[PDB]
Amino acid sequence: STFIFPGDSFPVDPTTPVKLGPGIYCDPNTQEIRPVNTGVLHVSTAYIDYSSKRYIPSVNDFVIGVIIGTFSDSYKVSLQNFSSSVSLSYMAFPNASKKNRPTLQVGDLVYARVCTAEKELEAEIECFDSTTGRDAGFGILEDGMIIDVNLNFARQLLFNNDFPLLKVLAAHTKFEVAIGLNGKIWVKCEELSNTLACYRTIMECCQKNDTAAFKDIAKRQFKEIL
Amino acid sequence: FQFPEIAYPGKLICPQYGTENKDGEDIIFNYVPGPGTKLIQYEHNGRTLEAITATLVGTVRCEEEKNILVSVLPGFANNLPKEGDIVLTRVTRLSLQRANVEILAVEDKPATFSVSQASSDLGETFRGIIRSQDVRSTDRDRVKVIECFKPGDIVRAQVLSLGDGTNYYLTTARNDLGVVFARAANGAGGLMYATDWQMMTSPVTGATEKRKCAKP
Amino acid sequence: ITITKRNGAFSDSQIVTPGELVTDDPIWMRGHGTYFLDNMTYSSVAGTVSRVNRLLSVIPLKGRYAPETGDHVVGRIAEVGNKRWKVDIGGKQHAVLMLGSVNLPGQMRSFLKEGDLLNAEVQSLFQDGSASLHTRSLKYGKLRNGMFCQVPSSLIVRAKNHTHNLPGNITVVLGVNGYIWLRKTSQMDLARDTPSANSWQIYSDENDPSISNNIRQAICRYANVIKALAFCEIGITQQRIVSAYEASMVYSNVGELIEKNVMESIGSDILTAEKMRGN
Amino acid sequence: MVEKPQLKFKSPIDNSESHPFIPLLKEKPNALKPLSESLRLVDDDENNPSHYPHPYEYEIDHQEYSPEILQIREEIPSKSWDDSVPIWVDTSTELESMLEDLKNTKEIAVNLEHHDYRSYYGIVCLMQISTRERDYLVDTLKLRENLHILNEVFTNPSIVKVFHGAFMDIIWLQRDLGLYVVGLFDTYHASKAIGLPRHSLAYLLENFANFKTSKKYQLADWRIRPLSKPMTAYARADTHFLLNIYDQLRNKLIESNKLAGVLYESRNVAKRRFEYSKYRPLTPSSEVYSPIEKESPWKILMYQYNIPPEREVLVRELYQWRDLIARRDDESPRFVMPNQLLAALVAYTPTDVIGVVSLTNGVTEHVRQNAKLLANLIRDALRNIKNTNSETKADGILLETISVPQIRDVMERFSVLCNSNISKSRAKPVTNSSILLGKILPREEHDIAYSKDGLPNKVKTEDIRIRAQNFKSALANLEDIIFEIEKPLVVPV
RNA sequence: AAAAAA
Ligand SMILES: [Mg+2]
Repeated sequence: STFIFPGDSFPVDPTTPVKLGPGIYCDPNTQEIRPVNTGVLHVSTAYIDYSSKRYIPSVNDFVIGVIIGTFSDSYKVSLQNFSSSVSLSYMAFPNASKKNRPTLQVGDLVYARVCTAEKELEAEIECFDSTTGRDAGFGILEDGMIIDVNLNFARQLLFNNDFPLLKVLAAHTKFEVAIGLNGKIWVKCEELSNTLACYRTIMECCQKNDTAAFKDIAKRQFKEIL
Repeated sequence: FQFPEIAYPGKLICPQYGTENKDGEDIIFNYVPGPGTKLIQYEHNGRTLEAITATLVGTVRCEEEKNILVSVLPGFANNLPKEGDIVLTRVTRLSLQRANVEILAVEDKPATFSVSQASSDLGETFRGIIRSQDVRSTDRDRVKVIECFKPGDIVRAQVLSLGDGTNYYLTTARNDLGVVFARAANGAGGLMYATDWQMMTSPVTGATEKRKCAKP
Repeated sequence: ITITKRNGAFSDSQIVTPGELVTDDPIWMRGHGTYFLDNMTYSSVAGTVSRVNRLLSVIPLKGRYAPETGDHVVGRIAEVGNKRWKVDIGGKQHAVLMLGSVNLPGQMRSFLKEGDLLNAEVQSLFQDGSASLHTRSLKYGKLRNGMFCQVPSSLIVRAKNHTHNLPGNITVVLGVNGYIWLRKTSQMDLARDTPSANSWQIYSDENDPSISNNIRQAICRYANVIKALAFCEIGITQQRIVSAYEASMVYSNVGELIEKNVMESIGSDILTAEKMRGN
Repeated sequence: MVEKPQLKFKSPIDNSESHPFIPLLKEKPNALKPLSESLRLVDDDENNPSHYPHPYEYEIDHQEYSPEILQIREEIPSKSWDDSVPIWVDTSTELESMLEDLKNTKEIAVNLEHHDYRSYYGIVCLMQISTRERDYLVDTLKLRENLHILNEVFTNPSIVKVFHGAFMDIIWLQRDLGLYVVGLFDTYHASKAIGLPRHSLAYLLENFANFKTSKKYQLADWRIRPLSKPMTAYARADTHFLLNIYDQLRNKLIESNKLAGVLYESRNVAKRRFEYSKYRPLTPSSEVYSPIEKESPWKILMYQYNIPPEREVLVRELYQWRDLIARRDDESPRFVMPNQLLAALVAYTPTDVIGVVSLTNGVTEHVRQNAKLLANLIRDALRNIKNTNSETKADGILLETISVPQIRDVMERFSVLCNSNISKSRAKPVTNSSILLGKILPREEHDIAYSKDGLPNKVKTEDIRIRAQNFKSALANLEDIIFEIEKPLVVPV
């Protein structure tokens, strides 16, 4: 693998046009491209994969947020603790209305995507994609349980279909699941013992971080509750 | 003027009312207090008396407008943002429906300016808010605030209404108002200059950012 | 100067206390001072048991003013923000006064500001118990031309009219909240209830330019007797005031009414008079 | 099109407002106070003029609720939505059957439907009443003057009436149908007491019922007969599950001791009295409803569209005429003329019949025929505004009030004041020589420049002066930065 | 310191 360090020279020649991305920084004065994080450089597209527990607002990202406040203009939703609030408009719901407002209390789990996210402006999310049949699991998440994981474990789970988690958990139990890019995973089952079994697995899988240890953990966790 | 030219705080200048004889008719001079003066009450011969008394050390000026105005000019405080004045401000934060700033200097009248000295790391500096509808006369309804102003950019505006005792309400609707001084990437890059009214370019790194520019 | 030196020391009405079971009948409708727990009704405060129709409740021995719709109250502006005014009526919360609930003639601080007293009516009530004030009337507005005095809120009962005219050319404004305002009788005060059977100066801060001493000492004496009736815990009515004002005329100087033995004298005089001619 | 039921009514509409609102109540069942005693008129106060009071005002307050509303009973599940069918009542023969059917019930859920576009006061269209095991849909068009017999059930304190937002329902009941409600329980006010996030009906059918609905047919015309499938679906859905929510909310209130408050606010809703705009109280209240609660309703119209206080006489006549025609042909003021089109008449002011017809998007039917008259009202208003078309003055009368020789007196008393005050001052001259810190503290700023030898050299005070003169001169006039950009797309002449 | 019916 090719490991990258901040401040190091950029291997990619400046001759051929290359689109930017997360992980690299374009100097507003010297106009030189330099890495600002530590990880593996992926060139297809140029970006850097680095370990981070803190999520930042970005366009077209699926996130699971919690309503921390209800205003007259929009909703105040926290995608993560201590981070700045996000603006969820009333018109950001399917079958929107003028006078009539969507029913959401403080503490309700919402599965939405980030539409407009500026660095110097308050981010905004919408409870309907733009668009994928208006139903990618978007909306209020009733009951269930959520778990905090690092951003590395969250993105690989949602995007990569070769990740042996949804594959190994589907065999142990039948359930619906929603994964956000802010390190939040929402899983709901029928019986509470199944949800608890799923929580303990992801908690241990994220800690150990091993692709081939998924089946081993899931086997001993589901047999522990019985 | 038959009245003392130099006046220290507490020095008597002129009584309440005055009159003179000219052209076979009595002309009534009405003395009114002004900046640096204060109408107070004195006692003498067992009888009350009201007279204009200077409260600031400086020279006395008697002027008339289309009545005699008595004011004392020192050798800032008097200058305060009022409806119609032009004010140089700096962007403190950006929201979606508006843009709040802080007042630095105020344009005088016939350029010269009056710099308001205050601590910017406390919040004692006067704060002002520019509404999204007050950005430009062109398309007042839909205006993208991100493509107009920027944190740190200097904006020349004109105050409409003072509102409450917290924030001032400015506007950049006209041509001579808008972002004056700004740099690339929120101040990280080089200096940028105003070319088009809705476009600001930088003749150094070749960077171009969308702002609300004024007329040179 | 008066001193008191003491050494060595520092169809019946049921009295209930917090925690006591008032009744074992779940039929009654739960009111104030009572909480529901397993078909049993327990008292949350200490006072008398009030059984009226289906509604069961407990009346506290002492409590702040409870705002009701239609109450004529006197309040002071506590703060001003946005498009509302928050007035202190001496309740649990600050009453609110909307911009549409006042009279605009042809910068809210130019009308009403912090410190200003006014009389108003409780237009409606919020869910938290807060009151919505309403000043749109010829009988309501900003207060002036007199002096303010405060009595316990439980000493002024509701009435059809709380603005009474009294001998001495002065006018009392008995608020249900206990806040009372005495003032010089104006043109509106003289003929108010009578013509019914027959505007930039309303927010002015300046009093009447000519206040005679005959009215000032009247305002003064009327204040001393009201706080005297309040000292004896006597319910203040328009009749109790007039009687006290006349009963206090046996004292030449007005300042003699500030004494404890004098206040209880005027108070006991009305109690015995209304008892004698009442039976 | 659709024929208005006003012509099909047994009695013609009266938009005269020449007399105070007289209730259409004929029989007064379940009343301990005689009708003749409540048919009188209240004495006129300052704000309240002469008007007929609420008939059941004495019945609503004094009467007691059924002791079974004060106990916590288990919820009663609503009948199956797909299995149960709504019963339509369009004849008096099946109205009597429903009347005796409601008398054997403990509580009923009622909600109304209204249309205010083809009528001035508006007209009650559909009334949906639902019991525990069945639902009803009562037509208030054909059956209108005969619905007064429902007062036996509606004014009975034994039977609990379950409404939602009855603040407008009580008005519509007593106005058109002459119905009154004694023993009301408004679920809306109940939702407020609990602290529910939304006090709407769609939320109660969601959280406490799990029946997803939506606002589709509300402003829609309900006068159309018969009723379609999605309309009758929304019609019955209002009161169907409403009895289920009634129990659930009632249980919430008892355990939280908030039941006394809800029934209190409910009675105040039921005692709401309707009255015309003319004979309305001068003091605005929530106990009396009227179409216009402001003495000058044209005031708020101007401030909304930023109309200056000059064309007020124009917008007044345009408003009064719009109200005159609306009360003539029995139509809504917006149907005669919308506010947006009226604004075009105030802003543009067409002096001819050509400018009146063609404005904005479209023009309605009422102002099209009277467009010639509208051209005259504008010419009359412009004639009126042109018909109507103290600083030193107030001071001058005050200067002649004060004595003129007194000015010479107060000046002489001013001259003798200064000469006897500031003119006398004698003290031995004392040097301002420094005692301690007076030598070093106010020290003038000096600068030094070390040379190659390392010897300190005092910078002249004139040196820094020409430095400022050089800077202020160079900064005042900046050299214009000129930069050229290639433009291969431009061509010469 | 928005809210409910139609
Ligand atoms: Mg309804």
